[PDB]
Amino acid sequence: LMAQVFFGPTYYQRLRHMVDDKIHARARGPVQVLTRQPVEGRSRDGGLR
Amino acid sequence: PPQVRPSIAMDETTQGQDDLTHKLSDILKANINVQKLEMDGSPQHIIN
RNA sequence: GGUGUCUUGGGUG
Repeated sequence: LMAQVFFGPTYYQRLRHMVDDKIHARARGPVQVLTRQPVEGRSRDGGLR
Repeated sequence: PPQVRPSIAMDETTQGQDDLTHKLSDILKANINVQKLEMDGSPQHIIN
């Protein structure tokens, strides 16, 4: 490489936010009793506002 | 209609009415108590 | 074939 690279060890952390806990998609699913609109929640297979 | 005040399920066998339903029930109790005063003795400090 | 409601607290953008 034409340029030299700053290189060495550094202490890194594994944070609790993983993509697989956030990825959500919904085509059709459960609706609310009162409003008949998509429910709220990734765990409930809801829709986005 | 009940659509405007639908019930819900608490533990698989239980349902509580929506707030509007209990409110209407309280109104009905009040109405019937009113209909128990203009039908018999009512010394003017219970009707109000 | 049909997987419920409201508040408190702690975070992410």
